[PDB]
Amino acid sequence: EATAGTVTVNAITSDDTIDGIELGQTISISGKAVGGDISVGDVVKMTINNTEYSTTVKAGGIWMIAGVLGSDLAADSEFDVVVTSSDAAGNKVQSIGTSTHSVDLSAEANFSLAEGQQHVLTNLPEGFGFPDGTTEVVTNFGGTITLGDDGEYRYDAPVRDHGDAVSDKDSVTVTLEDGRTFTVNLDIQDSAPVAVDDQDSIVVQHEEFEVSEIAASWVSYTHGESVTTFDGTSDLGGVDNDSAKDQIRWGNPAESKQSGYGFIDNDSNLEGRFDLNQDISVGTFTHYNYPVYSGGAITSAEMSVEFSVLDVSTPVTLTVNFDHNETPNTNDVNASRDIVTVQNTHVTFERDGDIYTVQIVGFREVGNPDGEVVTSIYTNENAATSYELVVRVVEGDGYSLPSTEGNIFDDNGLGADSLGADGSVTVVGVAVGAIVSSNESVGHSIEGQYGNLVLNSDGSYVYVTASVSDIPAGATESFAYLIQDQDGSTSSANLSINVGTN
Amino acid sequence: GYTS
Ligand SMILES: [Ca+2]
Ligand SMILES: [Ca+2]
Ligand SMILES: [Ca+2]
Ligand SMILES: [Ca+2]
Ligand SMILES: [Ca+2]
Ligand SMILES: [Ca+2]
Ligand SMILES: [Ca+2]
Ligand SMILES: [Ca+2]
Ligand SMILES: [Ca+2]
Ligand SMILES: [Ca+2]
Ligand SMILES: [Ca+2]
Ligand SMILES: [Ca+2]
Ligand SMILES: [Ca+2]
Ligand SMILES: [Ca+2]
Ligand SMILES: [Ca+2]
Ligand SMILES: [Ca+2]
Ligand SMILES: [Ca+2]
Repeated sequence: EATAGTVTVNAITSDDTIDGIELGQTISISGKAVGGDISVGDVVKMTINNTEYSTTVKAGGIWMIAGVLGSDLAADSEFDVVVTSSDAAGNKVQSIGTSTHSVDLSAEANFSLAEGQQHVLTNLPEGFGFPDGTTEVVTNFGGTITLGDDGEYRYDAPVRDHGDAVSDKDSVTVTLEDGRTFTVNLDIQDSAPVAVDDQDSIVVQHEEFEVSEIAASWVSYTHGESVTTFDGTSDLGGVDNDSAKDQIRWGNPAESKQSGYGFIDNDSNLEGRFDLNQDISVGTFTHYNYPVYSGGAITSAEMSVEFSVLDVSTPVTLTVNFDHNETPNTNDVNASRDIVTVQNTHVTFERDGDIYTVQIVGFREVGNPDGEVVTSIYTNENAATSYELVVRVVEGDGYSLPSTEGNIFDDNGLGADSLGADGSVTVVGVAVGAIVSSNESVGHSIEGQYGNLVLNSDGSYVYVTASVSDIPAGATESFAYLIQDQDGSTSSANLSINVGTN
Repeated sequence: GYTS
């Protein structure tokens, strides 16, 4: 027998795969044919997609077919190569090798594109297009890739919930009649709202009223033993400039003196003037807490605070009611404290047909004009506490404080918040100052520097509690708010309120 | 309990 040799086929292109670009090209095939009785010049034959290609063995045992159609190789992924040789005596032999290759006519095109917008698709793979007549393909998510009359492909990116359990990477595969496919992968990017800063303003009115001296009188009480009312003395209450009865005392003393209240007006400091929208101390209220036999104390007492307002004087009387709790005394010093609660009463008066209201604010620690105002005070047995009795004069019926409203989604000087493509935008956080996160203050009253804000989830707000004396020129409130869209994207902005006085 |  003649001796068969070894016939090998090199990779069909470098990656041993015919792809969509190679599909339209002419491909060189090559291999080796060595050993046995294979001789330079021997015939090499192969059938690929039913076309026979032939060549001869070259020096080095090499063989090459100059040009096979890529379409033939795409149609036929396996073929034998047959070399015909002879030995010296003329015996003939066929040496056979087998070639396989892969066919992958696909190509991918990958994009990352904002939801809710149309996008021109750039840098598409070479040869990309639609089958003839097709001008639109629908993507997996119901978006579209449209071929325009300008030759460009545009993707209409659907809005997605980027917070849920469903991938937001869209895709579509275009199949062409020659076998090519183009897979366009479209990673849809989330959008977000843009909160824009808001400006609002409010002006608190100023007014100076001329007032007479004050005359405070205990005028009535309920319960109590040995109850007396009297104008204060050096020994009981301190002295004041009028004969009105500023002191009240009660109880059968169980140790030394009687419990009671005293009120020393602020006539000297006031200098016959009240101001509008301004916490004013009308006097110093002292609670004298002594031990008295249980059962002998008042439960309430009423004090008339009388003064005149200059227009013609119009007398005004503010009735101040105090609830009194002379608590049974134990060995707990705190539980044995006696408790005074002042009621939130007011009086309305008229000056020049313009009406105003004096309202009780409460008790403020003496000397601390910036201190907290409280309506209940606590005094140890065998002690006296003193507090300024603070009122405020407001315009009208005193039903509300100076206020302004708005909505932070409106254009408030710098444009309206942008809601993004997801929508379902609500306010999820609000805070005084520069920093805000989703929090529990939306729809709740929160305290600023000069007043209180209620900002609701739909952006609506109502905002001044400060006294005029505490509002400097150029005073500004700043509240940070946070808006959030359907799938959690957030944006913050500041609501700035100019607080002026007039 | 007695005094208050
Ligand atoms: Ca290839
Ligand atoms: Ca091509
Ligand atoms: Ca030979
Ligand atoms: Ca074949
Ligand atoms: Ca191969
Ligand atoms: Ca999703
Ligand atoms: Ca698809
Ligand atoms: Ca989204
Ligand atoms: Ca007086
Ligand atoms: Ca008495
Ligand atoms: Ca007096
Ligand atoms: Ca008096
Ligand atoms: Ca007491
Ligand atoms: Ca007590
Ligand atoms: Ca407003
Ligand atoms: Ca805004
Ligand atoms: Ca979003």
